[PDB]
Amino acid sequence: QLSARLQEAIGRLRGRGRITEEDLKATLREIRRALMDADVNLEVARDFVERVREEALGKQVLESLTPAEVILATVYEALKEALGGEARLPVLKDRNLWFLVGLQGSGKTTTAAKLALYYKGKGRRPLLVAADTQRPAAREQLRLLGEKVGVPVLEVMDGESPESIRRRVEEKARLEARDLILVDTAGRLQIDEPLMGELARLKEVLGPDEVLLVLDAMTGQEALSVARAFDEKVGVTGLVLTKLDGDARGGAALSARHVTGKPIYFAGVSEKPEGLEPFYPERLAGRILG
Amino acid sequence: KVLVRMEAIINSMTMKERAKPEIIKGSRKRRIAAGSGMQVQDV
Amino acid sequence: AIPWGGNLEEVLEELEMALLAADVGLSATEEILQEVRASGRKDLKEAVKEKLVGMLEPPVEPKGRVVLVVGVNGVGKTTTIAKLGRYYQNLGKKVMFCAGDTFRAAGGTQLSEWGKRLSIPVIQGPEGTDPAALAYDAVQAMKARGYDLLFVDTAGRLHTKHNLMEELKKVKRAIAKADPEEPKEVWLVLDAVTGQNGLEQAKKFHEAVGLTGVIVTKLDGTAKGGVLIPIVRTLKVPIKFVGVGEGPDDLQPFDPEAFVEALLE
RNA sequence: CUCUGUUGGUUCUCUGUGCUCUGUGCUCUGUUUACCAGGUCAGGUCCGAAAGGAAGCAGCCAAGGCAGAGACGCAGAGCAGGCAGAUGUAGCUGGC
Repeated sequence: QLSARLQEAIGRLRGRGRITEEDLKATLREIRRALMDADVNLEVARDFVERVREEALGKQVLESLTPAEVILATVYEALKEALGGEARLPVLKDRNLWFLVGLQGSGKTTTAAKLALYYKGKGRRPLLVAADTQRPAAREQLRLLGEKVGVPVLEVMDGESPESIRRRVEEKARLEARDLILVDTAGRLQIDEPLMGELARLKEVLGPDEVLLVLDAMTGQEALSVARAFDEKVGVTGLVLTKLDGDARGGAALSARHVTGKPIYFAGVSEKPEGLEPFYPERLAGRILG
Repeated sequence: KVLVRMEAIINSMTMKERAKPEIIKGSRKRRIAAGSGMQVQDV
Repeated sequence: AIPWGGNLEEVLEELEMALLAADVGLSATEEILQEVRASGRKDLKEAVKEKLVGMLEPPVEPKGRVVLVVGVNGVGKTTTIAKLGRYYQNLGKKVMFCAGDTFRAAGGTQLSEWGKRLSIPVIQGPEGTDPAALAYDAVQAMKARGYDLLFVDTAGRLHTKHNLMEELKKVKRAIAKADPEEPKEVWLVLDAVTGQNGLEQAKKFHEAVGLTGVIVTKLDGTAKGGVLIPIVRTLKVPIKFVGVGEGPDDLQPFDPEAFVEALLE
């Protein structure tokens, strides 16, 4: 079930005997470059091999009889702890205000229809808000996906102030008694300042609890520049990894938690609103290495 | 490309052949096949 | 850095650290280590160098007139043809270009900008046409006027898609319709940042047209680009040129002693 | 068992009066017809690399077609409603 690069790196150590300190550095350089082909940054891949190096000398891999079964077991348990550990779900209060931010073509409008059906069958009442005004037919896209699940959508006008949006959200959540509020924002870059200063103002007036970042699985080396800019200026408290249906590995989730320190919650496996399952750090541990 | 080939056989048919499919015999099967660009085995 | 002049256990271990970081291979790196251990030589600096030259070897002058330049996405096929037009015009050859990147946006207009700088005429066409038959009119303009070399450009296609690989077979029989001897030289453009995906690409492009030479670009960075070693082992296809930049004069010939020297550093 | 004037009956064509019936001529309108040497031909094909071309069925359209309401020309075969008109009439019975 392993990849091409990790089938020879762990496979050559079988039936040789006891290893030295120079063999550990020769195996860890292969795991460092196996991550770069699985779409992870070079600065995160260098900080990962220095963590496993200190844990290998503590478990004694030099005096062990089987070296291949120890190194493969240390990377499997270190990657599981670096992604989250176990399957953890967000804390549900009396009034929840969630935010869905991301890049262009990541699928923010697709993830907004998935969270509106998963909590509807448990006992919570959802509510959809569309803050996307720059993209044509974006307010019509969430209206068609909101009629499929049965959740009412709130449409925001062109050129509206952040103080006037809060006046309509607190009015509809009192009469119809809605607890879960889902805000869908527009697609913006990390270096663009006029759009990032408007997002920081929208966070100050409303006051959310859980801010989710929708990141794609096909994101390359630029996965560190997005997670650092959205944490210092705005404030990310959660991560979502969409589009895991193709031949993508999904290594962009490792470069996002190393700089922030915040856990990953949900994962998307299909384009349909029914396709949503919790994040398992055991399933992705055999996909990046496989 | 299987769906557009099935509609292609129905488009070459008349209004009497669509409402009553049992009248399509050996003389009619060759007219529908040559009009759609298909063979006799496809109809 | 590899310490040359120590014990047998430390020289063979530091050699494995430099080869696997240069994108060599799985069964390719395991074959080199078994040949040095059964040799028995004191001078281990010249022993590994004589084995790596034999793995690569099965001015450079072409076998034919029409050359087919192929490749994938993100390698820079249009950038390699701009370097090959500067090298042959200084010797005494009459070169002519041909555009065949009408599938991608601003691909056929990219070779037109480099063609006015080198004063070499390009055979262009509209957007949405066939790149196979636009190469047929380039062979008829070579035999009638009197030109020496011709370089054909291709579109950005992958090895996984079968619909774009059958379109590549239409370019081979188009040049063979006018002149039965041509094509002779088929060159492939690869990148240095590519891992073990470059081995799967070389096996699919040899089954389609038949490769006789491989070129590698972007060698000026941190990547060494030693993905050329497992190709000459199974398929027996030699290496032609190396690219050390983005400029027109940045093209040096293949030296089997200078490529091994920069690989171990 | 002279013919005449008012006056009476058949078998002629006919010429005009306007009707009515049929064929048409063709035309108008409703309806009818899978392929079997019409026109245009969506898809779907084929020929090509393409640019650009071809066959070609549905439909429709035309042409064949089936019937009536048409102004009527052109015409024959029909009756009884017509005051009644034009050159002969032949037989039988009358009335003048």
